Amino acid sequence: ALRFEALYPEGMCPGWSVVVKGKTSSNTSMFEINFLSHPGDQIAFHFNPRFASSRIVCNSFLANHWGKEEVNKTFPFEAKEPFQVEIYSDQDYFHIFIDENKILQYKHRQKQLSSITKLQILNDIEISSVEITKR
Amino acid sequence: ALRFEALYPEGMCPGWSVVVKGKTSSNTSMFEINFLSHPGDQIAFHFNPRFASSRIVCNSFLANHWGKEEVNKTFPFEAKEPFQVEIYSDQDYFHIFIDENKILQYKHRQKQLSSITKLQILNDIEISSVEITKRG
Ligand SMILES: OC[C@H]1O[C@@H](O[C@H]2[C@H](O)[C@@H](O)[C@@H](O)O[C@@H]2CO)[C@H](O)[C@@H](O)[C@H]1O
Ligand SMILES: OC[C@H]1O[C@@H](O[C@H]2[C@H](O)[C@@H](O)[C@@H](O)O[C@@H]2CO)[C@H](O)[C@@H](O)[C@H]1O
Repeated sequence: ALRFEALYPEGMCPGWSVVVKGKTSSNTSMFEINFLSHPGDQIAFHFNPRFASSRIVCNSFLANHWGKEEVNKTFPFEAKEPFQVEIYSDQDYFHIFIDENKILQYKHRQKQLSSITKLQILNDIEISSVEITKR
Repeated sequence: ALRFEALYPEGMCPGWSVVVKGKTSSNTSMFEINFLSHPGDQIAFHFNPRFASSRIVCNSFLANHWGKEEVNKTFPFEAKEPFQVEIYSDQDYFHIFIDENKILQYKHRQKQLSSITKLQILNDIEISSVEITKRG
């Protein structure tokens, strides 16, 4: 279910950095980190580490359907072991860092950056910290 | 207006540290940091620096009534100047540190800490950062 949500109406894109620390409960579940645009909560960016299969699916949900999946096969995560994820964004991409190592970048599909006012965290993650900072 | 809101349904009290950084605009404005419990969006802790008077007003909005006001003498903020507020909870108090200096403690009036799941930031504060961390 939902583990955390934040709302910043002045827009957390571009230029804001989101740092999430925690660990998973099980070895075979999953969690996701979504950036939602206002109003109507389309998903500007969806970040979904899958531990049962050890891949990272990244996608967007605009206007009623997912787009093309962007997948990363090397899993920097490890079940029940603390991790750090940093998601940042500039004019052109979302930038991803795990345990301080850059893992991927994801080019904007939702072009209305200022509409991205929400953050939510779902399912199998025990949260120890969420930090949101302007860069 | 609402500047920022966060929700942690597992309950962010006690043993969590909230750190807010930003600055205000006017020498005569105010902002508030509220901790809200469910049901009813009750305000277990309301932290309200008023710059027009240079006092910090804390209170609770429980069962749809403001309580007794706990007013703080010292006023560490300076309008237009960046500041840091940290609010930490233990089993007994909300502890307030401004710019790393401890300033006041506030006795829990909402006794069901587990039900405190929402943080709210309102009005004249330009936020540069918000950090929510378990036990410091
Ligand atoms: O693209 C992210 C979403 O994927 C959905 O599952 C996909 C799956 O990745 C794919 O292999 C195939 O099975 O189609 C499924 C549905 O499109 C998830 O269900 C969804 O939660 C997102 O993660
Ligand atoms: O106690 C916190 C609330 O105070 C309200 O204003 C008070 C004010 O402090 C006092 O001087 C008196 O006049 O009663 C007012 C209404 O209770 C604020 O309006 C409210 O936002 C809280 O800050």
